[PDB]
Amino acid sequence: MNVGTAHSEVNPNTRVMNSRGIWLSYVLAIGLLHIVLLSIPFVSVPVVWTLTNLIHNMGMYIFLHTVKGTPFETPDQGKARLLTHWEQMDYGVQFTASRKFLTITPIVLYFLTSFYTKYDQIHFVLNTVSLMSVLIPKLPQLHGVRIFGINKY
Amino acid sequence: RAWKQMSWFYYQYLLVTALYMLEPWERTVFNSMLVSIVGMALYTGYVFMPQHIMAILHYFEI
Amino acid sequence: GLYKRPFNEAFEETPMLVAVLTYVGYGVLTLFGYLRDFLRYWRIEKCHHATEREEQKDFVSLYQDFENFYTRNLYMRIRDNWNRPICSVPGARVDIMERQSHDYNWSFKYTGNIIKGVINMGSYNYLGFARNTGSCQEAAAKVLEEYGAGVCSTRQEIGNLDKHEELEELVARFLGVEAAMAYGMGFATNSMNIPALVGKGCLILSDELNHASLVLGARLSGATIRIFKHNNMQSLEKLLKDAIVYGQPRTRRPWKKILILVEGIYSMEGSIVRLPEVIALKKKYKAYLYLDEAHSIGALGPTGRGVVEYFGLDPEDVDVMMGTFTKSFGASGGYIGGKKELIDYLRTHSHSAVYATSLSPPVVEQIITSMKCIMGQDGTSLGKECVQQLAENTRYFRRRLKEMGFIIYGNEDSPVVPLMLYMPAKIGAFGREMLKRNIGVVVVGFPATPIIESRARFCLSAAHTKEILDTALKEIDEVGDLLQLKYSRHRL
Amino acid sequence: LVEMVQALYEAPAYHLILEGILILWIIRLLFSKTYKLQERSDLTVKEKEELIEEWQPEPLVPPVPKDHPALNYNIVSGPPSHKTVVNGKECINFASFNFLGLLDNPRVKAAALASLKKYGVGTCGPRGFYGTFDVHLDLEDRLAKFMKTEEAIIYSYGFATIASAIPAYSKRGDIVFVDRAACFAIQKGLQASRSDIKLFKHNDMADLERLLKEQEIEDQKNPRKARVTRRFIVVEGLYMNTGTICPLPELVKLKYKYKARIFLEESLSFGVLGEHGRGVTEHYGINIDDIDLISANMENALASIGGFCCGRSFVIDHQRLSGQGYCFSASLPPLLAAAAIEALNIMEENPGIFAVLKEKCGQIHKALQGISGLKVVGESLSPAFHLQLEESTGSREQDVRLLQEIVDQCMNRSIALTQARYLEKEEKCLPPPSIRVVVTVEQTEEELERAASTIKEVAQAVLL
Amino acid sequence: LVEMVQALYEAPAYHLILEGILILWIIRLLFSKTYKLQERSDLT
Repeated sequence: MNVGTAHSEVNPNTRVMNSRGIWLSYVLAIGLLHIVLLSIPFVSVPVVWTLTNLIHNMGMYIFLHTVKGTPFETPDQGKARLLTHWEQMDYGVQFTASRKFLTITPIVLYFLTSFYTKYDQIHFVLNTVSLMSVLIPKLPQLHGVRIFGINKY
Repeated sequence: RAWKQMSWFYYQYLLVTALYMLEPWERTVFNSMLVSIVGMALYTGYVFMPQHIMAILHYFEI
Repeated sequence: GLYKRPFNEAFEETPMLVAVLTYVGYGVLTLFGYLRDFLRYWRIEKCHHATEREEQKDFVSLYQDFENFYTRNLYMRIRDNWNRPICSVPGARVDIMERQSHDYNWSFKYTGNIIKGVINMGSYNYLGFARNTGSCQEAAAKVLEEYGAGVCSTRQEIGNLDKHEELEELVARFLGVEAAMAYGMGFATNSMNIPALVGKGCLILSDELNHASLVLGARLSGATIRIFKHNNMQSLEKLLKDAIVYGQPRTRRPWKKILILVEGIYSMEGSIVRLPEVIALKKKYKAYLYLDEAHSIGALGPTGRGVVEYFGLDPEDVDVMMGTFTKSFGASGGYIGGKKELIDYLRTHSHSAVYATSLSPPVVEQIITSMKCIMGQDGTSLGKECVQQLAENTRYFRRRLKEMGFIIYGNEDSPVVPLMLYMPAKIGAFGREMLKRNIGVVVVGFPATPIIESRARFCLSAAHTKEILDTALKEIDEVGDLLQLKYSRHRL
Repeated sequence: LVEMVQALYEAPAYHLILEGILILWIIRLLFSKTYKLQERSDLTVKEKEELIEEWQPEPLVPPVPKDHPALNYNIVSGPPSHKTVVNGKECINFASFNFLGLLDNPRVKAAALASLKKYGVGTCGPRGFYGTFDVHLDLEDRLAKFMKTEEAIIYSYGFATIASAIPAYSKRGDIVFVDRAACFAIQKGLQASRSDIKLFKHNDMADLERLLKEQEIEDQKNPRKARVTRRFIVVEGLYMNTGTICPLPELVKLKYKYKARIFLEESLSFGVLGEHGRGVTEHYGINIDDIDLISANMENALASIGGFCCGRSFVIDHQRLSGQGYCFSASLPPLLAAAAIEALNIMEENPGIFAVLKEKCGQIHKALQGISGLKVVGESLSPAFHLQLEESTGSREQDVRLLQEIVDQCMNRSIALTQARYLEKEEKCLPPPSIRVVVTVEQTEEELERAASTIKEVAQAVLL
Repeated sequence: LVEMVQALYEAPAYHLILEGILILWIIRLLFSKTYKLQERSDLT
């Protein structure tokens, strides 16, 4: 369908994270990923937890801070052809329940995966690097800024 | 009667998992991944997890 | 705002599990779309798409590929629901040419046979004026023989005729306003008359579910646009208060004007605007009202005078009354009604008044004949039975559908009936299974709507007999059992 | 410095992390550009209500003078055709854009009547929802075959054709090089899209070259942005405001030299120019494939309501899903489409009527030359041209009044003329007031000579 | 409870300092009631 047939909003994308049941689906997706990773027979539990953390963080980074634009043609004439999804969310309003939830969840996952890996240092460096790679773009300061001009266009 | 019910349940699985609109080979890919995951999960459950759920399943069957 | 009649509407929220399954389906479709894009990128699979000519490979690519994502991956899979050619008058029964595709909907080819006697729930003929054999068609043929089809000049130039003046007088009498003007397109009405009324430095408070014509008309003018929630009088009042109090954003000056854009009946939602509240707030805060009556000008009201007749309000309260003859009267056109000074200023300073051709002569005759039939000037009891029949059909259809366990949006008196499917695959499934049972419906998917809310809209008519409604209801119930579309907690 | 590093390495971890957070605090303070006063004041409710009651809105419509000429509309008591009746006076039509004279062709009326009996008047829906008839597909195929292009799309309103075709392809951040004297439809199309508009002089390829070279320099400044910016050149085949043709070959060469696509508007030239009436492309012989998109309307030459855009499938297939006037509006009534198809058949049958129109335009253009107070603006091949004031007064109102006086005197002399109308405030480049003259294959030579004599005498009398 | 306390006591100190500052960051996020519009406007 065409954008605007049943709703006046020029950019539906901005609201996809405020819909009914998106949070529970996201949490259940994380849970299903963890179950699938635990399913592997020859892999130890700390490795399973660190794999869960790394995979979830990489996917979240790709979907929220890398892919820019919209998957559908929008009738505001390409205003967001350069913005990523995190910048598009809620039309740039910086603090909102959705953004708070999306920032909080990786930290809780980090606590859990740190405890279940018995605080091993080799796992610690990877988990902290991944958590920082996710949490750094979430800052309001890094809104519409690209370091060394990567992913500008 | 049973075969019709199984066909209807497969139809509902297709509608829910959005495989209805996908091409046949995409359905094959998704089904193969799903069956592989389920089988490997059951093998891991048998090897490591205690077979207490096995006794419950046997009692339910009996 | 006082309601002389009860105002009942029900927008039931989606079941939770249904939402979870909807997101599962959309995630699967997104992942397989990414896979297909990667396969086509390395030319591993041949793509059935047109490409730019060899001389222009140096040029910057015309389209951005990511914008077409949902076109290639989701829309193409169920493209056969939409753009269905027909070969008959769009009455209660329409004849659909049949087509088949062996390239998974990338290319279509027409089989020889045509499907006949399809119950038509997609067309807009609320009062059933779409008849190839009737008095209106005789008058249209009589005018077509003499005046010819089409006028070749603008209204301000020699293109003005007597037929247009007669139609304008008739419309002015019909609505009850002092004067009215008629345009050749319903879209053009808004797009070329909203910029004239309001310019830069003014405020346009727009509803959350306005048509694309109203949004485009607001965007063309330089006015500031703010959006309030759909029929949320608290939100409208809050925006009015803040706009009056805080003034313009950059420089705190009072606004030159405040204009409120609303519609009579919203098509996809099915709700009716809370007119008394809007009028009360408009009077209280000294704003102006633009009322789009495309859907409510023929369907609503004891005599089909509009939505103001339905609510019992005074037509002099609404400042601008836009309307369209396409839906109810069965002929393409548009109009704006209001006070005489408004109409004179629009006749002088309107884009379509100066730069675009006026209406066709046979079409204005069809409009005149249909509107005279509704007025009762003909003297026949026909045209008054149509409104009663449409009201009865709406009551029967809505009640029977609600008592089967479906979810239905909108007011109890709105002819448009949205039925909720909630899932992407169920859109295509419902469309195909309904056509297989000889019923034509309109299904609406994600990018148009919210993500969880995918629907199918039924447009009732006064041409629908009771047997047709019973057949449609039985088939709808069978398909609802087949696809498990009954998501209503209260009834089943 | 090595001893300092060793001592730091021997230091505990908490001390170092505290010093690090202190350094971060120092950076935050040094970059705290904003200065705050801790002064917050909130309006009192009484003051808010006072502001609410004080404000008074402007009237919706400004008071209009009663002297506006456009307020008086000409009332035609019958079909607009040759030997019409304007304002109750019988006149010969020199004002309506009906070049080929197909408005009153009995075959067109018969086809329209047959399709009216078959389908009715209304379509009752968009093209997506049961609003597509077989006549629409037949008309699209007929247009595609006639114009020697792969695909065509039809809109139900002429203005919407280009006003919705242009924004579909041009987005924010792009560059559009549009002629200065372009109709209001193109101006509104360019306003709907948010791209950057560059205006060049009417039919000056020097200015086009200069602007293209400036854009090339700006591209050399930043290659990354220049990789994702598209360039369009929007021109009209036979201009409405000026009545002059455009130089296609130079435009095509500049296209292939500077990588910028071409959008052509052919509202006036669609059915009047070229041996077979295929537009300015046939008149110049330029290949049809060079021009990306060609728009026109079926209202002037074909005598029916609507419009269309034609081209290759690559460009056309986008408008079906991105055109506003197409996606969100009802489809063309079947009788108008049948009339358009019958007119296309008549045009394809005998192609000598284009030659007849050419020779009559030549005769009238030659005869009109010699007015003391009026100058002819246009070209010999144009069917519609302007008569402007040779000596312009100080103000526009007096010019309009003199032209209207001439028009009324001509109307009382059995010649029906109209004056070109514009929105004074909105038009970018506002043309001078002028009397519009339109030539039709219906008008014979003798009527052309008589009209020339009449306008000549009336201009001589009024201007003196 | 007790087992969790013992496991935390067996963790390195810098790890627990990092976790503490992360908890403070979470508290700041929860209590950041103001929704800054994040917009800049300059007069013409």
